[PDB]
Amino acid sequence: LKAPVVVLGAGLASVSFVAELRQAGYQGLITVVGDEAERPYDRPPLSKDFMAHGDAEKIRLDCKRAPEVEWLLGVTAQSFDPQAHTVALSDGRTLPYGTLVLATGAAPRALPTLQGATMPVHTLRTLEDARRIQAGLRPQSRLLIVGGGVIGLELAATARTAGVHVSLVARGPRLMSRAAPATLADFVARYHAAQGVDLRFERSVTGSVDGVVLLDDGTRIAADMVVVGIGVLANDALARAAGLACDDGIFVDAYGRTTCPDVYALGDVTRQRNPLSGRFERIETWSNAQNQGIAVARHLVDPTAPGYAELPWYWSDQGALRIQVAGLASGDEEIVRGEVSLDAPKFTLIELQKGRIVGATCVNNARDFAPLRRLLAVGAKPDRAALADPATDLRKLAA
Amino acid sequence: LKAPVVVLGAGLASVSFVAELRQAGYQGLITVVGDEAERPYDRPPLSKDFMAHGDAEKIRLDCKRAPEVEWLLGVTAQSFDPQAHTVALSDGRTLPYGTLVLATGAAPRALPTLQGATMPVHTLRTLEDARRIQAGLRPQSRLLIVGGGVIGLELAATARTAGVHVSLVARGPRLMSRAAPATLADFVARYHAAQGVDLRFERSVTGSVDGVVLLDDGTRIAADMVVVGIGVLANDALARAAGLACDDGIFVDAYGRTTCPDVYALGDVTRQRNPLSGRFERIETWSNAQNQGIAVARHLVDPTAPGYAELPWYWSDQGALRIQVAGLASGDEEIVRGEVSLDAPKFTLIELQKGRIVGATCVNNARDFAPLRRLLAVGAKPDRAALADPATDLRKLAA
Ligand SMILES: Cc1cc2nc3c(=O)[nH]c(=O)nc-3n(C[C@H](O)[C@H](O)[C@H](O)COP(=O)(O)OP(=O)(O)OC[C@H]3O[C@@H](n4cnc5c(N)ncnc54)[C@H](O)[C@@H]3O)c2cc1C
Ligand SMILES: Cc1cc2nc3c(=O)[nH]c(=O)nc-3n(C[C@H](O)[C@H](O)[C@H](O)COP(=O)(O)OP(=O)(O)OC[C@H]3O[C@@H](n4cnc5c(N)ncnc54)[C@H](O)[C@@H]3O)c2cc1C
Repeated sequence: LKAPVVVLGAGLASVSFVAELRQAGYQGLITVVGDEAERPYDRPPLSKDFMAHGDAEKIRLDCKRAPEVEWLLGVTAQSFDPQAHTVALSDGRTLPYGTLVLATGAAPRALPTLQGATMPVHTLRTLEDARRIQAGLRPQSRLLIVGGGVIGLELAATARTAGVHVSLVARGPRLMSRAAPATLADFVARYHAAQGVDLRFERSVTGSVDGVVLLDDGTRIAADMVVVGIGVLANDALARAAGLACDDGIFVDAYGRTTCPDVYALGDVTRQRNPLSGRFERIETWSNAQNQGIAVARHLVDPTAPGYAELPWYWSDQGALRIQVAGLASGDEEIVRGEVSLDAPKFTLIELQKGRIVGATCVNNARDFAPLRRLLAVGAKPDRAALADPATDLRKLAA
Repeated sequence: LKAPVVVLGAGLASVSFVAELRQAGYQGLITVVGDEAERPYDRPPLSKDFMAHGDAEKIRLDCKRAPEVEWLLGVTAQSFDPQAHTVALSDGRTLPYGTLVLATGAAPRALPTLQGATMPVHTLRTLEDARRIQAGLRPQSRLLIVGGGVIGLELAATARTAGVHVSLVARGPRLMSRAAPATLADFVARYHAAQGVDLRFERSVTGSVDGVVLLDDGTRIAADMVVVGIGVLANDALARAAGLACDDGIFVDAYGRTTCPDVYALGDVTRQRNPLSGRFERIETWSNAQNQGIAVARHLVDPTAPGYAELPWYWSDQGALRIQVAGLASGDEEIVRGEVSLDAPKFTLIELQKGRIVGATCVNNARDFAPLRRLLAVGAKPDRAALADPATDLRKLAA
């Protein structure tokens, strides 16, 4: 940890990192470069309460635990010179660094077939996106969502609640194909269909003509607006130009180190080891952004601290469904606690592999999620009869 | 480049690296730790001329361009401490380093279903392997090869030439599924079948009982020996224990840097960027081992030198077929020069993507391979009619 510290990106990973540096005792310079001209803010409400109620001051991140930080907002880092230890800024200035931290996140993938579209086509990543989408969302408007991931599904629910007609097109046979058990994905499709969402599976957008979208089955969908939610690409251009190892994401170890000396990376921009699968993955969760940022900062200030070691997990609020998912989506067995029903959904899934818990899902059952994450952390092998038995208290079992 | 240099592994990548360091002007200490008790040697003849003629002194690597290097042969590096800058050796000694280079290659994957086998089951990676296989290869013996990659196919040809009966089982629908155009793979299967190889596609080994192997179709194959050739796994255990980013291979950039300061890696043990596909891959070719080793050494001694930048290519000698393959296995078009026939095989394949050459194959046509690799290097977009026209001289076109 050499002063001064420069962080590129001012999202959740960056804020969490700089707050931890200060909390851990580092008092040297910290400068954060953020290309969006916005007080740092959290993204999950953009698909939900913000989309619905429109108050950005309710979604700002608290920078109080990060005192004495200069935030250069509305400024883009254009390049860095890892030999000179400098960063070049879009406003003409240069910053020196002892330690450089890349926390530039990821940007939505565009749909090549809609490139020359002449109807409103947005992605949903920023406050500016959400404001723009919000302003086109009249009741009885027709919204088409492309992609079956959680963001599109979160927006789908918010739109329906407002009285918007929603169609959703996904190229695969199921929703949430990334990091969700099949049982959950099937149920989530059932729920949204019952709420009026017109689901089209195994279809792709082939193009569009004057307010209508075309599909690979040769059919059409007309809509007042398309929101594309087909995943994101790491914002790793600076790393790539400077010679760091990247592949849709900057490779880092558990200390956040890149292959370039004195340059670290964290958050959505990184490809990192998933301790459960043992494979490198770009882990794009809110918990990762915060916890990896904290872990990397902690180890920078105190090198005796361990590397980042958390197992991955996320939540997704989709209307009446409060979904929580931890670990791997499947193993050699799934245990289902409770009934899987649209009549007051509440259930828990437990994925095991050779008797060890490797994943868990709670739907409207937050009480069980915390003890399951603890059991998951230690690779617990509880009695599967007890795990199934609804009499069993998961909290107590977690001892 | 801080002295002293320690290299772990004494295979082709290591030898090529240390020879380049010396050639480039570095005169400080170099110590190489090699777990095999063998004068450093080249592996390709093990499936061919060595298997057939048995003279290991014809396959030693020339260490002459690497003067003043201490080679610790028959010694295993057990761990390294990247803070202390030391390596712990199996013989009880410790080596200090300024710069550590991991060139530990890869080891054959074992077949879990043959774990408790009670018939001879070998892999083919080392001189010791080849000697052992050689000694069980009587004419009219029955050899079963598991896996359809090039090493097994090279051995298949060598065995047939000696009068051994050969069966080969591959779990997929084709041979050489890794980095070979389908047209080549189909032809290679045709050739080996015509030479007497009993090919079984889309079958897996489920186990074995008293001299007989069992398959997932419920059938049996009896053999005097099984040689397993189902791919390799990076020897990255030391890197993993020391906290480097690894995933069946140590991630490096074009300078050979790992995520750990003063530790580099090269050769079969690395996952690196393929400039043609733009993705990270473990590139397990002879040309990579030598050329990546040379590039990393060159840049260590002279930091103004460029990073490793070669496009991947390999050859495979399979009996009457002298196969050479460069670049990607497919694009949006394949041009075929010459006829694809078992009657004196000679042909060239050219893979293009948006008019640019992205890959090439020559079978018994080495004359065309060198100009194709040059065209491939610069992303040439030659007239496809000329590329097809056999009147065309590829060498001259390469201007
Ligand atoms: C609509 C929406 C809904 C979500 N809901 C959920 C959810 O239900 N659950 C969940 O787990 N997660 C959800 N997420 C939240 C999410 O996971 C976090 O926002 C994210 O993981 C934070 O990662 P980050 O800080 O690394 O990246 P980012 O938030 O993307 O921050 C990176 C910042 O760096 C900026 N930047 C990039 N390049 C440069 C440069 N050269 N110079 C300066 N600045 C640059 C970027 O523009 C960006 O502002 C949702 C996200 C969105 C968009
Ligand atoms: C049978 C066979 C046929 C082949 N034919 C072809 C071919 O037709 N074309 C082609 O392109 N390639 C072929 N290859 C050749 C090949 O590609 C090269 O051998 C390989 O790519 C060299 O890479 P390397 O130097 O990085 O690794 P290696 O050759 O594996 O060298 C690594 C060495 O490090 C040692 N080591 C590992 N861990 C430790 C430790 N902790 N301490 C000390 N030492 C350690 C290993 O045991 C090994 O000796 C063939 C290989 C084989 C085995």
